[PDB]
Amino acid sequence: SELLVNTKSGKVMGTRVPVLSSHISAFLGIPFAEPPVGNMRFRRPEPKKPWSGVWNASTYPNNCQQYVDEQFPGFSGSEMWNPNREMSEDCLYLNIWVPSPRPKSTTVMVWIYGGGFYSGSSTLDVYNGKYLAYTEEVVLVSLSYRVGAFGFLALHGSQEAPGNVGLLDQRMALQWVHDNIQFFGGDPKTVTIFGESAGGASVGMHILSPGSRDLFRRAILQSGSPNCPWASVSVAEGRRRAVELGRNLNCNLNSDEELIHCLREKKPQELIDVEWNVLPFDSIFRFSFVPVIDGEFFPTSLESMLNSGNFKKTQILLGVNKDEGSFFLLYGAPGFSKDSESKISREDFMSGVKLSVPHANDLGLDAVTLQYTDWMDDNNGIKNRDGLDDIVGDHNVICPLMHFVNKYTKFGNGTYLYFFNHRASNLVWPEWMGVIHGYEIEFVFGLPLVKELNYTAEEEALSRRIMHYWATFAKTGNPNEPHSQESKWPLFTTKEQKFIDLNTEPMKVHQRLRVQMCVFWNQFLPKLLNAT
Ligand SMILES: *[C@@H]1O[C@H](CO)[C@@H](O)[C@H](O)[C@H]1NC(C)=O
Ligand SMILES: *[C@@H]1O[C@H](CO)[C@@H](O)[C@H](O)[C@H]1NC(C)=O
Ligand SMILES: C[C@@H](c1cccc(O)c1)N(C)C
Repeated sequence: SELLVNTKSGKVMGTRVPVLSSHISAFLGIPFAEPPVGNMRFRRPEPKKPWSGVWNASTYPNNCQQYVDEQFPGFSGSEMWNPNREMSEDCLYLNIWVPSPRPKSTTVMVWIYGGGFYSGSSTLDVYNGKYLAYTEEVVLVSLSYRVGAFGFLALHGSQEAPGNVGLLDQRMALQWVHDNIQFFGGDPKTVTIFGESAGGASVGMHILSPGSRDLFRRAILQSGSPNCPWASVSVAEGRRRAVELGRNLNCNLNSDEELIHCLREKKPQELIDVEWNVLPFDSIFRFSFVPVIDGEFFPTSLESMLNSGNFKKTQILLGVNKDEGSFFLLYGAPGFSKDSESKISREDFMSGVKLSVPHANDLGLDAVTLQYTDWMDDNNGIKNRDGLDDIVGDHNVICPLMHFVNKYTKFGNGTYLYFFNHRASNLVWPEWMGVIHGYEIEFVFGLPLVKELNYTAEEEALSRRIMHYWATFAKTGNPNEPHSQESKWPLFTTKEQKFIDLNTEPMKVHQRLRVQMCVFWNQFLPKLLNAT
């Protein structure tokens, strides 16, 4: 039966789901690792022991343990990201949407969700891959991994909690796709891993990690790169935060074994309840447990790797949104409210730049402010607000990505860059947040197609363009149709620096995406902070 597939791990029973008045197969909740429960907490992922009998892969699995967002109870704009499945440490599973009839060897796309490495679920609605699988005729796989301390606590040196296990969970899923996607009609030699936010950063991290390069063909990163200031930490920092977490639950801190044991005896929600008390600074866009530069998963500093071309060469398709910062200021910076225009004062503006650039000393905070302030109108609430919005976005998403892309292209086999700047017509967040972090996702997964979602005709059009770009890129290594009569997406070159818009208007090509502010963020401020 089309809904029955035999994989090296065992047989699997899927289900037929309806999609835009048609149907495709869906194998939901396939296990790709042994449940990281019990003494395996913090440990590296172990291969899911094969099973005999048919596995019911007709419904979604549990979502890993994670901090749920209760900032706006009932608000759909914030809960569409909260887990919609019973949380559980036993969450390592993957989902595959398969066209019908089943292909024989089509392009495959594995999706890695975002969430600041402390949250994320493959079962969210905007992550439903039936529309993409169906529309572009591709086998869509969305994996999952351990977020938070559960997947990132890092006591370097120990084998019980080495760290980066979350990324290992990911790789394990990628290996399972390499080894079995063929039985689902997928071409294991044409897998394109794509993610957003922490997911995009992850993608870049597999491109950098030798132990992963061999497991995928192409790569797509959205609103995030491996070198983002929040994506990784040093073993030292990671260790420090581990102890702090332990100290928060009154753990014996005499040895790693003493500490690790204590953390394993704590219920999941106990670690979650104090997770945020470990950060080193009062800051915005910073998460407790994230990938550490251990020397293993990451041979050396991400920068030297980038500089020495020590990374998988291939084609990549990445980009950012116009208002990345807005979401983190609403949640932490003083002055922003979900229900107001959030006009910011010079007092609060300053406080924002403080939270935004946590590692900066006074001179640094000064440089930033000077660089993002209209002194001919230093008291404009809208300016102070948007300026702050920009700061959070450039520093944390746009500029780090631009560094990456600039460093990669110099060794890559093709680079395509996009600047997504269309605000959905159905967005329920305040107008001031603009093109919000993670809202390009819905167009990538073609939600504008299903009418009951209330998108505009053009928005549906946009979705389809994107979906095709992504798919066509995954299949070929280029987002463009071989011979076409409509708009070429220029290749990004270290010389031209060309890039494109992604909105409901006629796409237009541009150059040097936010160079100005990124020469400051990537080249100046660093020098500044180091000299001082
Ligand atoms: C799992 O499969 C069983 C029969 O094999 C089916 O009745 C059930 O709906 C599926 N998922 C559920 C409800 O747990
Ligand atoms: C990609 O690699 C192929 C073969 O190695 C080469 O012919 C082509 O010019 C490369 N393209 C880019 C953009 O580097
Ligand atoms: C909170 C989170 C987020 C919020 C909204 C959409 C996303 O994809 C991710 N950041 C921190 C990674």
